[PDB]
Amino acid sequence: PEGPSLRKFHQLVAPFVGQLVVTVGGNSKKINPNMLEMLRLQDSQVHGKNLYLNFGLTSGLWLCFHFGLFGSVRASELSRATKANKRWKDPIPRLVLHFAKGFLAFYNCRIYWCLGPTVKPTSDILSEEFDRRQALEALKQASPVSYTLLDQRYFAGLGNIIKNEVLYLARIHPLSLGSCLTPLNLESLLDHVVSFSVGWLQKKLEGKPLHHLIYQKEQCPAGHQVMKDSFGPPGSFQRLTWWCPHCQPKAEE
DNA sequence: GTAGACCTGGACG
DNA sequence: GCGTCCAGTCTAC
Ligand SMILES: [Zn+2]
Repeated sequence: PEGPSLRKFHQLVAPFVGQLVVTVGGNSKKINPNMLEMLRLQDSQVHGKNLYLNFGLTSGLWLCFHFGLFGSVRASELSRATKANKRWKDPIPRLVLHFAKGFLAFYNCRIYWCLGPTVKPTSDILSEEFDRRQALEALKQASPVSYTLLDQRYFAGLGNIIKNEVLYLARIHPLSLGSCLTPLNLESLLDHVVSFSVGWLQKKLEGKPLHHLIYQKEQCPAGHQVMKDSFGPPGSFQRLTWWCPHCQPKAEE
C-alpha cells in the first residue's frame, strides 16, 4: 500500500507506545487476543511495506502487519459503510488493541508472529539513509526497470503508483532493461523516485489531492493515448502498468 | 482452485 | 457537483 502509507500508520501507532493493552478484539483467527491484553506496547517500527509492533513488560513478542488494498490503521476511530453495495455492510477490523484512553484498529491486513523486526532504512525509499548505490546496482541488471523498482529489498515502500509515475517522469519505458539504460538515465530515475515519494507525502500531510500524470490516465500530459498492460510474475500484485509509448520509447539493445 | 468485494481517492462521462 | 468505475487481504464456492 506504498511506503508513505506505512509512515502514516507508524505515526498513528506512535502515541500508544508504552501503554498497557487492556482488551483485544477483532475477527482475526491466528492471533490469540490473550497474548496481548495487559502487556505494554513497548515498541513500534516501520520498514518498507511492513509494520512491526513489540509487546512485553521490559525481547518480547513481535506482531508483523502486511496490509491489503483496503488495509488501514485507525486511531480511536472505526470505518463505516457510506452506501449500499451493488448487490450497507460495515467493515470488520481484524485486530483492535484497546488502551485505557484510546485504541488502534487494524483492517484488511495479514498479521503474524515473528522473531522480531527487520527495519533497516538503507533499503527504504523515504528514509534519509536510502542507499542509492545499492539501488543503482539493482537497477542496472538486465531486467526491465519496472520489475526492479518493485523489489522491496532495494526500494522498500515503492508500490504501483510510484512505479508508474516515476517511469513517466524519467521518460523511461517500463520494459526497458536496466542494462540498456545510460547511467544518467538511472540517476534521473532514482532522483524521481525520491522526489515523487516525498512530494506525495507532502500532499498527504495536507489534504491536497495527488493528481496522476500517467497512472490510471487515458492521456498523458502531452495529449497522447496511454497504454495499459500487465507484466511480471503471476504472483505479483503490481503487474498493471501505464505508459505513453511516445514519451517513454523503449530503449533498445 | 477460481471470482470478486473491498467504504474509497482519483478520473472519467 | 453527480454518477460510475476500479485498483493485498479476505471471503464464497
Ligand atoms: Zn506522451
